[PDB]
Amino acid sequence: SLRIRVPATTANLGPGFDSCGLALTLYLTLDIGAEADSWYIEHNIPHDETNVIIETALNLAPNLTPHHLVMTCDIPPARGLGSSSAAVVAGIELANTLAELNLSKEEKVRIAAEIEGHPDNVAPAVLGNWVVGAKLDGEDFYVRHLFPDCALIAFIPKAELLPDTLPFKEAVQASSIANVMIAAILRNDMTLAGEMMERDLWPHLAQIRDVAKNQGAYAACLSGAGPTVLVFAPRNLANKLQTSLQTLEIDADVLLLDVEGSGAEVFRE
Amino acid sequence: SLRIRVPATTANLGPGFDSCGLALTLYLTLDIGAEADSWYIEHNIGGGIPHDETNVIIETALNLAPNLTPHHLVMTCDIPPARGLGSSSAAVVAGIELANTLAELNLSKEEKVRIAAEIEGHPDNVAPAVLGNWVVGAKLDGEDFYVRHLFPCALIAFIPKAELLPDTLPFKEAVQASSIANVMIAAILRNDMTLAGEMMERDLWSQLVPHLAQIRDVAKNQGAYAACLSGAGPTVLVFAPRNLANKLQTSLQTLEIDADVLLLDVEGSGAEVFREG
Amino acid sequence: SLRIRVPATTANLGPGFDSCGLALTLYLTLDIGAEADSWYIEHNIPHDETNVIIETALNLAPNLTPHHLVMTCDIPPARGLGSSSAAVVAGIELANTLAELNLSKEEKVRIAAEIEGHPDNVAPAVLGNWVVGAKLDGEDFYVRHLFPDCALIAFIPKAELLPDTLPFKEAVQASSIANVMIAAILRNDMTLAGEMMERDLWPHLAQIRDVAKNQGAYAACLSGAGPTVLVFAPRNLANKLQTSLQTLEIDADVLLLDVEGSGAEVFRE
Amino acid sequence: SLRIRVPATTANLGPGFDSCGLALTLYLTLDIGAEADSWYIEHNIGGGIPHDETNVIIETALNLAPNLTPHHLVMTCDIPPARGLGSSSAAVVAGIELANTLAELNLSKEEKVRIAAEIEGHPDNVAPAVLGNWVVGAKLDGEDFYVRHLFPCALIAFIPKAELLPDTLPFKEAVQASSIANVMIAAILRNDMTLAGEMMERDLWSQLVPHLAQIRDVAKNQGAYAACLSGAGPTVLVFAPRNLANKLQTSLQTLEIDADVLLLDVEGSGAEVFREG
Repeated sequence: SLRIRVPATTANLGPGFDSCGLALTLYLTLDIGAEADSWYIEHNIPHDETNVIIETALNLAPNLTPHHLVMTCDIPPARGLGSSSAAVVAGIELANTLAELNLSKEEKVRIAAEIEGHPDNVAPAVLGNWVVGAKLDGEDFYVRHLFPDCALIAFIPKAELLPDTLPFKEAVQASSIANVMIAAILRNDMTLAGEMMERDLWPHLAQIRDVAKNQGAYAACLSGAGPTVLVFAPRNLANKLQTSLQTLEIDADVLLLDVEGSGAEVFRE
Repeated sequence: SLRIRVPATTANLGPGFDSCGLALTLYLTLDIGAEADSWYIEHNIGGGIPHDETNVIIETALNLAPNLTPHHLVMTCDIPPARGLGSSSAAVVAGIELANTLAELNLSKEEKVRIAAEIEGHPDNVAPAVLGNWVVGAKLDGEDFYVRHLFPCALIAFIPKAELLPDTLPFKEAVQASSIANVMIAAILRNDMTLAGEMMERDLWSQLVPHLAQIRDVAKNQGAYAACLSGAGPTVLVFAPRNLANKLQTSLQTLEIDADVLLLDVEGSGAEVFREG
Repeated sequence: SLRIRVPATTANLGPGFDSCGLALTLYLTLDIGAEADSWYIEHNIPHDETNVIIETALNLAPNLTPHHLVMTCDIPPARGLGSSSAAVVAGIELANTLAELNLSKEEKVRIAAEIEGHPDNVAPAVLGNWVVGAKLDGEDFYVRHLFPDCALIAFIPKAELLPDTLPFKEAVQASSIANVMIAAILRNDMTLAGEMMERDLWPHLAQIRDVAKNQGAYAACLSGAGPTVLVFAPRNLANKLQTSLQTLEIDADVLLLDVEGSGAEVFRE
Repeated sequence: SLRIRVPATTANLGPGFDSCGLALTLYLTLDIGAEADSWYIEHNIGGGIPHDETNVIIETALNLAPNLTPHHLVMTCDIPPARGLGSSSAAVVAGIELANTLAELNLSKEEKVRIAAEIEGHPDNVAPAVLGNWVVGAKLDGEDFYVRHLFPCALIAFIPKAELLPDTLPFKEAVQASSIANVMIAAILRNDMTLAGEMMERDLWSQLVPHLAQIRDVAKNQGAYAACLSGAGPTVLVFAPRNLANKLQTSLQTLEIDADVLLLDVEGSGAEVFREG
């Protein structure tokens, strides 16, 4: 059967607020069954046409023949890991395929960003790897790059229970930190990048940072708006940082992740 | 004799305000002479550029090394003062190199940048003046962080005469201006100078301004990337593929704008201290 | 209908002989029709099961239900632009899809390289963009990178009508030129890279070089084993180099090409 | 006083034969004294390292500047001679810097590399000694081409005592060895030091060799990238993530191999000439 797989994404990377996004090896995967009188989705969030994926697909191609689907998703909802981004992207993939739109990837990002308000999760979800973006009156501009080899450790706690202006000088400083972070990543200088990443001028964070940084992690920052914390580290520290973070006795899932090099895929299994 | 050479720089590259800057092939050259009763600099730069201890170079030098023995010096400088090409910042860097050499401070490049940025209040002329090439920087009360990258490009400078004479930003505006500089930096590193040039032309954060659209039209219609004010102005820089440099100079010279049209390259080397006959 | 698109590739890039390959915006595209008693392919090279695509697919999945297909290919055969590579890759795509193998891309390259003897065309054809490869007793090792933005001009003449050892010192020099070429490309230093590219130590070339280099092209080298010549240039020179090369009155197609960022794709149109 | 400092280098990185090399945090330091009747270098380096005009540094200097006035000099050097860490090449570079400074030749970095490579017969110690960091080079009868990149890494050096004491290749073998260095270079630039380290360990083109497998087993089983001969040997270098440096040193010291186990870093700066008190 036709399958659609879309990865988690972390947006912001600290000072890259609303600009940088990175795709991760955690996935929303769909499995398309036969045609039918109505939309349904077998899963473990609406099971019918009201589901984001379907509303999105129907927005692109209103006349899609309904289908039954099966959905598996190891991206936790409302946790800053691009669940919602991944669902919207899947919906774009659904329609592109069933109605044979043959959309360019540049097109799928434009559509996704417009739906979402912001391009920072959806561009990497479509394109894979690391995407540096901007929305300037009307259009998206983005550049894709290959993130340096490193390990990621996702400290994923439970879902959350719940400025107008900025002084010129502080705005400037915030932009230049993002600037240096980006230049540093592009030099494979993960030490300096990590140090910029933790200076986000725009809970448990200080703890996870103290622990990870003291063993040689590059950085620990909020993924998107949170509450998951992402640790960037040398590979040889991945297992040991996981173990060390698990000791904190906080109620959380501690995962080993990589950068997902490929974006949304449609394939048969 | 002992010589100190420091390059011109163009700062505030696109929305890289107080962040991005680029060293250029114009130079402040000092030739250090004999010890003496007091400081003198021989030069013919004109304007109100002093020849004594009040010259920026010397005050900067004495600020790092108060107890220095004075010298006579000879100065060549084809970086026009107050023209947006980092004349002021080259002089500060030159004073740092003077003190560092004559008082044997053995400062690292890192310390020299830190020191020059503290003096100037921003890092984006001084870091490329010390480090060469293209520097992305941040001065964050306390310290300086910077990355040096290779800029891909020739530059055509409209250099006019010296000029005769925002408190707060909406959050969203600041976020957006940041994202444009981010994209500019990322694009440069794909060698996508077309996209970079497009980002570089947005401001978001003088005499040649009313001719900017016209300079753009002409330059970009032949394949130039962008035309921008250099730093705070008033010089305008046109960024262009290297193969286009000569023909772009000639072409822009036909506009008969009141400015010298000069061809500059990216200068890869920062400030140097060396012996030459 | 399900479509498969696979790009042209240039291998060698001079001193990167048997190691570097780059995907280009010229394509072999397949269009899969309904099932049938036998394989057939409508095209403008075998029309039946003997076709490379089909022999390859059947090698992966011997039990594929036969199909009718339509094939469009603007890659010229036997011209050093990876026609044959592209057909083999298409065949891999065919089987992966029809028999639902869900092969990883790493797998498709391994399979393709094994069929071909060498990984230098097939890896970029699968992976897209620029691939630096090696075959070391048993396995492939390759790294993908993003080739610097530039324009390509393919001087494509007609099909061709038709050492054991190397002194230590010359071998070393050849490797170090490739080394410097690669380091240069990775610094976005296309001037130095082009100058290394033209020093390949392992007809019409000298002419095309004199013409292209004298206007500011980075380089002109044989694509694969030839006879097409590829010119690498600043973008603003693309149109004018095309026009200038067309004046040579040689019997050739002069094309404007880009680096294809994406590898083989399977999609509906 | 006038000082010249030049770093150690490890060349022949993987199959980057006569091509790839890397500057390291060990130094040859010269302190230049008064003009004199003849050359003398004060030092306690041992071996047959001369103190007069026959010392490599001085012969190199006189070869660029025959008419130089002699000086007395003081030499500190913690790069062990003939140990595969570019002792010889640091001395040649130091002589170039001496002549360039005392005869005011004002040679560019490019010319200094060209000159040092011509003297040594290969560029892969001397280019990183001049340029710093990691240099990929080619010496192609006539000229030199090189690219400087940032190496990602700490190094653990097994430095033993000085050692007590192919004409042609099958085409296919040469092509393959080239492809391995190509991959090594490409992998380094993805920050994939695991893959790089794997390529770096293949030869294709002394005293510590029989312990190499053992050093590998131990180092790589804790997360090191690779263990290789440095240049022609005899020192062995272990390449490892920086966070592992200290614990790797300690760990490798338990093998009780007859060699000093030293911790080195990548040195970013090439040869420097500077004043210090």
